[PDB]
Amino acid sequence: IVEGSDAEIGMSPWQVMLFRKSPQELLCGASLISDRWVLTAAHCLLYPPWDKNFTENDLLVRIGKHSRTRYERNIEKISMLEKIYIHPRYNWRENLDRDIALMKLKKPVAFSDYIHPVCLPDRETAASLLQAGYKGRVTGWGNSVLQVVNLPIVERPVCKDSTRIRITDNMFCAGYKPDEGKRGDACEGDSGGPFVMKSPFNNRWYQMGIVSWGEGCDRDGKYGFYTHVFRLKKWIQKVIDQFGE
Amino acid sequence: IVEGSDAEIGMSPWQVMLFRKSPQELLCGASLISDRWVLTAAHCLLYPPWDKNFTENDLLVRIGKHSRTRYERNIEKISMLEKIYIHPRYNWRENLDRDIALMKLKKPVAFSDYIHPVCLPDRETAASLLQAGYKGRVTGWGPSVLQVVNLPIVERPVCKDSTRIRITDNMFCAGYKPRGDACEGDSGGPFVMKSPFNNRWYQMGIVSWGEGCDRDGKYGFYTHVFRLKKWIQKVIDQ
Amino acid sequence: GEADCGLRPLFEKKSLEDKTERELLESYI
Amino acid sequence: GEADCGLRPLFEKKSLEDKTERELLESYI
Repeated sequence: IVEGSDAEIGMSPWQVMLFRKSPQELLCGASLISDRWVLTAAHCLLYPPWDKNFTENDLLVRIGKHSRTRYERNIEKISMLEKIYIHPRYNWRENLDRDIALMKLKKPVAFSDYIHPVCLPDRETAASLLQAGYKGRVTGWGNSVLQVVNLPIVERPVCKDSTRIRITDNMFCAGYKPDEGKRGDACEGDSGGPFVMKSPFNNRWYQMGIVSWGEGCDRDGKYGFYTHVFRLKKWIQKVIDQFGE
Repeated sequence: IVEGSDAEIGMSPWQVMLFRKSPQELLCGASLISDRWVLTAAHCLLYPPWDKNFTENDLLVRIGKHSRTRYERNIEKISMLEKIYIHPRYNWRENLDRDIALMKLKKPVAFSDYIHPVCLPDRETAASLLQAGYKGRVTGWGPSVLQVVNLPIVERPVCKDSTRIRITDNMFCAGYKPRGDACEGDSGGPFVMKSPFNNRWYQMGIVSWGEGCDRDGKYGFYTHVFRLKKWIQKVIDQ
Repeated sequence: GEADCGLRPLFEKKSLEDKTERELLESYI
Repeated sequence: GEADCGLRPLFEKKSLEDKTERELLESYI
């Protein structure tokens, strides 16, 4: 995150940090959708060109962390992974189409004031909220506490013209008109993290997207691009129902 | 540049800094090949998706500058651009194939101890020096002074296996296997090699894009200068 | 926790809003 | 191109070598 603001305590309880065990390294952001399931971007786990090829035993996640430098005993929790699931049609050689993955924890995590799951959208929610101009929220680390930025969804024709990458219906893009001031930006480093929106119908937070790649921030590009969560909800539901419990 | 060392005075006299006028800041690196011609990367000037389309009057070039934090009274020079020439086959839509551009200065620049042109390679020099394992030099900025790093050319099959981008014959890659890196910020700057045959420095490449440093990739990719020399000569001759 | 998903213990569950969520609501026009 | 291109005034012309050029020449051998 760049040009963002300090998040308030417990403001993003579904925030998850994906780490490589050795050497210890923060790989990506992720999100909690249940006591045993975490959502992230596939490219965080599988990207051959850069030898990014992990199995469940190479990683771990930390949940409930507000500070990236201070160890919050009794608050933050560590969870090991039981299994990883990558969308069978995930395309990394071309455009990151269907850039999504699920990770099942070895043991259920205990919810608290700092650890709570986010909701996945249904048809009504997606249809009403995923429109140009409507703002969503992205959380990550500045580049010290968790940072936050609110960003407007961009018209699809505009998104397509702002990148050389082929944009599919399983993607959407957001961000400010760079020509309109020092605005916050989601960054490549925020990959895997959630893009959330609060429903005005039931006041619940829904994860509408997953940071797939960012062309602004530390590059001369314009927007951040996201995996369209609702468009892939059938796969998500299929996996949890078949391998959950 | 990442993990490089300070350049000695007059160590890279052909170094050129391409600046924007507003805001006045460094845009890319570049090189001096004659008293009125400067070489750089096409993507530094043109990239439609990001609405990047600089014209001659939007920029300026600084030459003979050792420090980026201070003006060097009797050493550096500044020039405006008369015309910009982007390679007609520049492919930004796919992989930046033929990432090269020529810029003509309005007035010729006087050479000195700190300003001197680099040589462009001939077939013989390119055939003997552009080999895997052989090291080249890249200059750019981090410190306040010009930075330098020496890097080995990587075997072509290995370069291709390190990226999803389609690598053409008009490109080559360099860098150490997973101290010192050339970065995306160094774009447009020269990759030079000293000839053991005549002890002259030759510009073999132009920084096209970097996948390391601020990204989890491996190497830097460069425009193959010799492969595009015919176009360079055509522009200057005509 | 599906039935309770999206409701923050320190905010929604206590009828408190964070510093910028109002910016999101206003954009729904 | 130019008659004396690639010959640095403060080095090759003064029969002086910079601090790291030997590393380059050694890579050729």
